[PDB]
Amino acid sequence: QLPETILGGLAPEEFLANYWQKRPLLIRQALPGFRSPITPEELAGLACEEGVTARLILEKGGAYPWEVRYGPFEPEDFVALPPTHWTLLVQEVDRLVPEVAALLETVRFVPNWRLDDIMVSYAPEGGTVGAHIDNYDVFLVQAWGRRRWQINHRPVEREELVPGLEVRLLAHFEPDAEWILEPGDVLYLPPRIPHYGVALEDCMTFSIGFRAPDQAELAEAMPRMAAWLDGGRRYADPDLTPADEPGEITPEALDQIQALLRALIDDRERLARWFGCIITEPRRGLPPEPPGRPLSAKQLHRRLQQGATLRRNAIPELAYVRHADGSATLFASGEAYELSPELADVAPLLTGRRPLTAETLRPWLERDDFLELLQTLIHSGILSLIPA
Amino acid sequence: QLPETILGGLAPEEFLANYWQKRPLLIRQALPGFRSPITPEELAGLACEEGVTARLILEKGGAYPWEVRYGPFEPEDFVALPPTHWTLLVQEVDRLVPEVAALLETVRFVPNWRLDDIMVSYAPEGGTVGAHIDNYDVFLVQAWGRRRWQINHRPVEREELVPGLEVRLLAHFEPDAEWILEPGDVLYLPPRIPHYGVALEDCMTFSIGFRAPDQAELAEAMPRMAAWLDGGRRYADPDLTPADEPGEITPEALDQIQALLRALIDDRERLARWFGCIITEPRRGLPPEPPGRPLSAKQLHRRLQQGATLRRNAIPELAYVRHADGSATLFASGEAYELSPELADVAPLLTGRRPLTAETLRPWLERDDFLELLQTLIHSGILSLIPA
Ligand SMILES: O=C(O)CNC(=O)c1nc(Cl)c2ccccc2c1O
Ligand SMILES: O=C(O)CNC(=O)c1nc(Cl)c2ccccc2c1O
Ligand SMILES: [Mn+2]
Repeated sequence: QLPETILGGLAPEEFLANYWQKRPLLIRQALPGFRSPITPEELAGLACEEGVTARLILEKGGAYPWEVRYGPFEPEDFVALPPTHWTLLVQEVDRLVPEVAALLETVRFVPNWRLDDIMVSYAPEGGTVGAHIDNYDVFLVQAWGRRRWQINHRPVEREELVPGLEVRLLAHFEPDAEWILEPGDVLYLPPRIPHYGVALEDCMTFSIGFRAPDQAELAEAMPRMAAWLDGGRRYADPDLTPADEPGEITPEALDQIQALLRALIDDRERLARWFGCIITEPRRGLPPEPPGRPLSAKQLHRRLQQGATLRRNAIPELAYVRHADGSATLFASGEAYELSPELADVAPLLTGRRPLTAETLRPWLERDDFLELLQTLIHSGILSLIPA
Repeated sequence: QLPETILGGLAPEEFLANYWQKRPLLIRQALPGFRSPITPEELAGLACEEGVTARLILEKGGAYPWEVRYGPFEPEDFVALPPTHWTLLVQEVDRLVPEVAALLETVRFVPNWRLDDIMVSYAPEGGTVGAHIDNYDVFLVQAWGRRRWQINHRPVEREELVPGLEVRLLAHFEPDAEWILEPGDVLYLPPRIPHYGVALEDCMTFSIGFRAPDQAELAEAMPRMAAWLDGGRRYADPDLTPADEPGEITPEALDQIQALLRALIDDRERLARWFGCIITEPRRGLPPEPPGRPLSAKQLHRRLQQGATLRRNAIPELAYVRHADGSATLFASGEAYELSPELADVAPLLTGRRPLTAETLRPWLERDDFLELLQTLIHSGILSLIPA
């Protein structure tokens, strides 16, 4: 009961060509009839569950203006809140609530790894986070109540911030466009577009967020390259001449260091595996949860061909890569699974849009090595087995 | 007390040309009349200190064959050891005992960053660590007693080890050369030469060890690069097309990822800083230590003119690089200190083999910029101030 995409009457090819990472776009009634599958009471319910990232922001009513209280929480923390001018933000709700993750099937024109999470916000009247920017694309989805969004179509290069407030707040903000959003309305913002939303009543917002790695993150992820190396090439200086100045890291020495790192980076087989892992790795505290009990290959096959379904639990943490051999590597929550060329074409399937069923899986379902793979993915918590 | 180099009759030019990282060399009486500056009980005392890396290896007479016991120890651990066939090994003794670090100024024809540490080992009769190979250059300095070294001139491409011992022991070892070393004798081995050293009496050996980073290590030190990025360039796909298969990490995407990483390696000044910091960073758990009291620039200047000398506490952790604009960066125990072009020539001096006196520092002492630098270097325990 959800449309093929979140773009209304706009085709993805046209949207990507004229708006993606360029300029904001206001889709009216992207999701006709869409109401939040989760309620404010349930959201506050998730905010208490351990391993969850949650923030409470009060523009006023706290000890000081713009106070930020962090999770985890206790049930008592919420009842003693002012009637208005606060807001609750919970991250990776798509990981916790399958019904929310369903929404993620409307943004499959973007590749999986560019997907991050769906954070859900609740806010009584007047609740806000304040005028701010983000370094990532976002689909702002109204799921309850109404929100007044003010934005500036001009992206900001330098972030002029308010001092000492422990929340990224824009000192000077000049809106050129104001909008009132009802449930089903969708506001797309490219990176660095300043936006200021305010709740006109008890409302909820679903923020579909994307991710783009900067150099700093990629550098921090590089120690994982060591996993596939087995040491690798070693610095060698057999043609060493006596050091004029022993403390000098010579230009010839820096040359060889550059060479060693390049050979590392320029190996595409090696680089693909590294990136596939570090980009699907869980970013916060919610890894995949293994099932209750073990499951035999024959039982899976049986249960599967009786109409059972396989569900993807974390699409943003699901990706793959093809190699020159015809082989492929599958990526699920930071881990790599090697696929022979015989199996290489299940990767597009398991990570793609298509429903996982007996009909859909018929081609490989009688191969032993393919059932072992499903068994592994089910036991890891990557795929959930769903009865009919 | 010590010669200019550890090569005796040989010239640094010849050695590096004909032996360094190629052929083993036995230099007899390379250090004439050199006995160890510390005793086995002094060494046992070091092995008891917090943060030190020490090993106790019993070939026999232990709980089982080739038992290894790891420090830090306590004095009790040395009382009930067997009469024979065991060894104590302590790492980074040069950073603990100044008189041992004095040995390091016989190897200054090799650059500083290529130096690792001096490992001191004690053994009664028969004591050894077994036949093994090492991935690094080493000068094996006999500091007390007699030791019988057996080696083999052909390096090992693939090391076949004895299974499950917690010590890396060669299964097959056939020596084609043998010597018995007396105090002052020095044996140089290039990387991956199988050697087997057995003590013929109470023994002390000083292993001057070098370091050469492989690709695995460089990948591991990469996160430090994030210090200078302030974020860096971010991945961007404005001209993205609708994904035929959303789970695929496309070559176009991997190309941009490859570009973002190569930007870090190909910017030479920025790489020079990263490498300087990660190669002078302390390898293990021995933090450089401060002085008992703080010294003003005036005081520092005063004591220097009154005959005080500056001592380099850790030479292997001292280096510098010159930049294109005449500026330089001084590296010390993993920290980078920027030097203006006018001040860029103190770096050879501070890291070099010259003594650090009022005479040698005469041009620089008048500068406030230089004293300020010396203050922090003393403060952090890179340089120790000593009276005449
Ligand atoms: O040579 C002998 O059998 C007796 N010598 C020693 O026991 C002895 N051994 C060592 Cl390792 C040292 C080591 C340093 C200083 C003196 C030593 C010493 O008298
Ligand atoms: O104490 C005894 O009766 C026997 N002890 C030793 O023989 C012995 N004792 C000590 Cl404290 C050391 C201490 C350091 C190195 C060797 C030692 C050694 O062989
Ligand atoms: Mn935002």
